[PDB]
Amino acid sequence: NNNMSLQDAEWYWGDISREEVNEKLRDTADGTFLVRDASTKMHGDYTLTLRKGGNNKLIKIFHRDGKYGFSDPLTFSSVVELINHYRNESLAQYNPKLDVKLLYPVSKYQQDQVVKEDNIEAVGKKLHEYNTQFQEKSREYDRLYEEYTRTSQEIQMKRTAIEAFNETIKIFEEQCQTQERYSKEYIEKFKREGNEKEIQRIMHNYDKLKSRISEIIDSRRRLEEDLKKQAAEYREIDKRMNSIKPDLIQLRKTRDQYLMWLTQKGVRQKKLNEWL
Amino acid sequence: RILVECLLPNGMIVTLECLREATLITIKHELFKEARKYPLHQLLQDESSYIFVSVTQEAEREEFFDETRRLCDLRLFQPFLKVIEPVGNREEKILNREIGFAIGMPVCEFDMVKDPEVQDFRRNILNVCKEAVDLRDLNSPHSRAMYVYPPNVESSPELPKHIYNKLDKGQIIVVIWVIVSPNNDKQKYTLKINHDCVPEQVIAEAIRKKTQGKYILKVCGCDEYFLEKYPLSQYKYIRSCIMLGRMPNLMLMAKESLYSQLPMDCFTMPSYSRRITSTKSLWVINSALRIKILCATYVNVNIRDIDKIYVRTGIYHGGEPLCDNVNTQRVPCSNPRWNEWLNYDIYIPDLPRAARLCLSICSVKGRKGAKEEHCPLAWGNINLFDYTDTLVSGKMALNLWPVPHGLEDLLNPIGVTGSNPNKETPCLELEFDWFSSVVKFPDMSVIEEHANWSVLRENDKEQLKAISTRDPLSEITEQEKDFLWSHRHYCVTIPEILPKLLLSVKWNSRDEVAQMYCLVKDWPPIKPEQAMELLDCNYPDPMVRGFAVRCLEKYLTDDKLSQYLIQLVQVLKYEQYLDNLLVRFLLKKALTNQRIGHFFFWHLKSEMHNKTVSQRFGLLLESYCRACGMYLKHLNRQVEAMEKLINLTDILKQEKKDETQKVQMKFLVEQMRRPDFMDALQGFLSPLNPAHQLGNLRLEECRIMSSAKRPLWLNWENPDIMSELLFQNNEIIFKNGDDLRQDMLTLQIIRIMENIWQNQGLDLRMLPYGCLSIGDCVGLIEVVRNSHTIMQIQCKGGFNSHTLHQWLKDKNKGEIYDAAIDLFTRSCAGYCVATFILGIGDRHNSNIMVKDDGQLFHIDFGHFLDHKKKKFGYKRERVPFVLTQDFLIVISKGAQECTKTREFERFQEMCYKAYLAIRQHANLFINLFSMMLGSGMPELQSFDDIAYIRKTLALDKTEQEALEYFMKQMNDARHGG
Ligand SMILES: Cc1nc(NC(=O)N2CCC[C@H]2C(N)=O)sc1-c1ccnc(C(C)(C)C(F)(F)F)c1
Repeated sequence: NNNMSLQDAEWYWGDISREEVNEKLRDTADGTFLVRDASTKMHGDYTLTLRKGGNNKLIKIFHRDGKYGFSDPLTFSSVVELINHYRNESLAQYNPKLDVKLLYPVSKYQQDQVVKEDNIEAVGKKLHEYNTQFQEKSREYDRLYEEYTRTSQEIQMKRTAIEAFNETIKIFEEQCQTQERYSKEYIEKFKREGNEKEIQRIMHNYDKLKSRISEIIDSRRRLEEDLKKQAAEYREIDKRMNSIKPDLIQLRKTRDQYLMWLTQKGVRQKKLNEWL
Repeated sequence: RILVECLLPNGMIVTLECLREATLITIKHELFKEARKYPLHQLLQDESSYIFVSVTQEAEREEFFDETRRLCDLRLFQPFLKVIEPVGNREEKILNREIGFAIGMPVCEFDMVKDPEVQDFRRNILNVCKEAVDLRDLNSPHSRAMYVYPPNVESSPELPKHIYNKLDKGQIIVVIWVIVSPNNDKQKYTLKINHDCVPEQVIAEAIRKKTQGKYILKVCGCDEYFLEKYPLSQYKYIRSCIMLGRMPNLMLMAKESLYSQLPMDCFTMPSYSRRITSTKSLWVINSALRIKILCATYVNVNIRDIDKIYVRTGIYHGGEPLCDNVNTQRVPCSNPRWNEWLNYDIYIPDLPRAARLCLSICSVKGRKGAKEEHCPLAWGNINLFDYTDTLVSGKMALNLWPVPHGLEDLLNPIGVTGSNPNKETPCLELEFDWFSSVVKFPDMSVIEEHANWSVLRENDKEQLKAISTRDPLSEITEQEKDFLWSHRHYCVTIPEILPKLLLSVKWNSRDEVAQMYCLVKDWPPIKPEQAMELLDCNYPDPMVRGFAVRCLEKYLTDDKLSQYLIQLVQVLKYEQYLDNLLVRFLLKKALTNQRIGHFFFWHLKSEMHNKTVSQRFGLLLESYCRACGMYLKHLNRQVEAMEKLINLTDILKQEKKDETQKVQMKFLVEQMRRPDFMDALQGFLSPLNPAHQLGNLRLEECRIMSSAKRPLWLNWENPDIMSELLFQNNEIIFKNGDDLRQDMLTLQIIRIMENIWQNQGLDLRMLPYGCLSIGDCVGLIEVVRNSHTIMQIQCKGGFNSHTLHQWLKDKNKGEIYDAAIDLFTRSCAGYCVATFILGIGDRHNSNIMVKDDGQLFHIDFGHFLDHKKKKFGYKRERVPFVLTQDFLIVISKGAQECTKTREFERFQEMCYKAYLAIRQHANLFINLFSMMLGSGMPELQSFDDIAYIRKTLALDKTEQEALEYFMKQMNDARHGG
């Protein structure tokens, strides 16, 4: 009584590429599964995709002489009989190192019911509304990203320019040290015999040095202010994108889901892209 | 005309005026006479014993020993100069500035890095540099000659049978130009010689017609030399002339006149080279991998929008989890602190050597029904084993990376390891369980013994063959993997089955792996095309990657290594450590062959803007530039040349993006006219082809192309004496703004396709012109002379579908007209098959351009596959042909009934043969695309994208179905346009 048609089974997903199975089995608990036609397209193979150990194990179903099974002794009369048997029997019987059961089938209806308003007239308007939002979101997202990446460059250039200011300040400071040690007392002070060279020459030089070091020190501080303000703005742009991105993901799924189940399956049209 | 300040060693400051082009010597000499008029001039000394110093834009405390440099080259941060006593090795310091200028970052930076792995690489690689530098000098001056001018030969001595028929009894008519007259008078001879004669016999026979050998043959025009003893038909220049039926021109030069130019190069071991208990094997430890997540320094998320956040981790081994992922409790956004012991089920003794740890910070949105919305905020991997075979332990801090935009997944197992070099990013403190000592991965001695402890004909050899011939990306089922592993001992008889037999091994069990090691140690060597597949992200084991390189070294020819250079560079990023067998192999090659080295350098240099690999490529570039030899001066001249272009181009974008083109062109001509730029853009080798050298710039021809990005058109006179025989000009497009990595891959694939078609017997003549990306969205495009876009022809000839045919007939009218149409067909056929297999779309009358001899080629690839269908989803994939009425009219010689002309059928038949020909070699094209996954191309990020090729080639179906599948495509687009 429990052996129904495979076509009407809620986990047999029909013809889907290996790629399409992957997004549906993404980050799912061990035991998630679904069935589909073999990639070869020779009907009568029905590869089984079983999620175990974070991996998508990919098992094959054989159909020799109108029977089914995993190994050579095919002892099942149909896939639904085979799938149902292992929905309560652990696969360890088939393989000791595959201790799982088919627990969480990826029902085709369970997710398909998410879409509503099957009427094509409503879908045409509903789909167009989501596309305009999605396109606006992507346009807005790109605007921030370029600014975010561009602002990253200005930060890096600013940060390095600070280091160049560190070296220039350090270089000047060492010179002030040598000047005072050498020419402050050893030569001129010993020559303190009424000569005005110290008053004019040495003092005029030293003051000019001091005004130079301070001016460089001042420019570094003014630069640090821009970096601090830029760094904070750099973080803010990160927050805007970190919130925009998750929202933009959901629209993509919803717009696609309508197209898969309303605009293509319900009514096959070349007008599909005309709604947009 | 620039005010400067000099800090004399007597604690003085002197203001001075300088000429922006003034050299250091003139300034140093000029300065001191100014110092005599200051209070403490007596303690001053002569000019000698003093050198200048300043800070560069790169913020380096650089002392300029090489005084000959001038002010503009200085790139000083501010106009201040300090004078001190020169200290240290003057020659060593001068070289370091040369290296730093080439690789774009000061060499002193690598000195600061405290990571022991970085330092060990710097001094351990040098033994590779020494061996190469000694090998080039084994037999001077001969050996040094081949390094500089390596033979540009092909890997196959035997000509294809279709081309051997272009030689009457295999006789080649080669013209030899001897220039011996003192008044530069050129003499030409004509020779008819066998195709298999070595160049010396060509020289030996050449003299007698004029009436060791003392002479060498050079390619007239482009300075490529026939040095090695190879059949004259094997050299790429000679082979090409046969194909094009042109007359090959060569000139005779004396070995002395060439050996003289080769300057002796000395490689000195740098300064850093001289500078400089209880261990438990992994298998003894008995526990489960547990990792503690302490806290995240700071995450940039909004409290209102994000409900909670958590850290998601997994033990990946080359892209596949070794066990179930784990998550941390969801803590509030405002306070990111966890302090939890994540616990994994991977027993410690079973950790594979190449095991990693991928982790991320994801934000749970929820807030609607039961639909959790997860969006990762950062990511970062770390190897669980030290580059010395040591398992990380103790506390750790990690700076995470921005999520690769376009990546919706919650982990990035393919991203590069290590912390984010930037420090203002989310830092996640970890803490690895300490096992009372240092834990080392067991050595091969113990591993082999363990395998021995834990360790019949068959009729089903067909199944092994069936699997081994499958696609690299073909579905592999659990029953097969169990089948393959169960028959591992019999897989040697099919050595190309190794890539499949490796996937069937469960890397999370040391009993399995220990046996795969004892087996890989004896695997029969495999073709280099198959071994290149063992180097992409799917195979991280050191012993597997070590085997692939041993295959590369003893089977990869210098010609093939040049073709697959882009791919081999990329698979460097998949290496977990800095010092690996692949880099030693690649560097050993780049240092014994300047042709490989030139592109080895430029490929790494173009990817220095990417901080993910900036460090490991920068270290590699330094080790190369240190031992490249006399070439470094040539590279610096190129680098300095491109920089002037980039700066000039930028001024026309951020400053002159609005005014009229005439103003732009007039402004451009002035900028080119300045001598400072004028001398930088002259007399340097062309980056696209080192064998070409660019002479004087032609200001009257260089112009701003009016394309989308407004690229730059540059004309350089060929300085060679015999430039007339070969092209007399180099025209290059400099493009700043459009990524050119896709075009390089597209053009590299076309070249590989055409090679396969030639061997098959179809003379489908592709034209894969030269494209090189030098930096970030900046690159050079070679220009094909005497060719026009289809749009130009229609506009110039103005409409009707026959306009293209009329133009082509006029350009070559007479008996040649048959030759043109055949070349148009053969070329047009090749591009229809190629633009379909790779899914290049947007092809229109502006990126299809056709020469005067009838040949047709495609330009402006950019996007490939169906990226334009990924973004704006269009459900099912695939693209139609571009065969238009115009092409059909030309193919069928203008017949009114184009569709079913007699010659059209040969066109379709040869399209079929082309399609099948590529399909049989789909393994190669799959591996080439897979190795480029980490390159960061937006169109190529996951095996999902490469799966598009598996459709167009109909790899899953059978040969008959594929062909019939293809014919459906041709017919659909044929009558559809
Ligand atoms: C290989 C090549 N040859 C060109 N032009 C001539 O060969 N000739 C020959 C005579 C003058 C000129 C002409 N069109 O009459 S353009 C070109 C090319 C290659 C690749 N991309 C491009 C563009 C337009 C996308 C870019 F990048 F430049 F903007 C151009």
